[PDB]
Amino acid sequence: GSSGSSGPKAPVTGYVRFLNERREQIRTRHPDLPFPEITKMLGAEWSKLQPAEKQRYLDEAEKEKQQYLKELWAYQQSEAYKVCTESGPSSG
Repeated sequence: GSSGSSGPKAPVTGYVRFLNERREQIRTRHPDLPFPEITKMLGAEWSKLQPAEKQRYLDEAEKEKQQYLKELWAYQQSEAYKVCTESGPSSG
């Protein structure tokens, strides 16, 4: 399999991060509930979350983010980025 395309794979925010893992929990229980049927349920939880989990989740999406960030510019601005099987601009 191949991952990553047209730049770094934008990581899920802190609000979605929790929904990502949870999404599975539901699927197991309601294997019939579609996409726009499972998320609608989790959402409610996010609001009924604790002052320790909700806050953390948001933080967990901070450290990781950085990684992606650098994978957006640190890459775009690199010899490998310019150097390619193309033709045209050649030192004038």
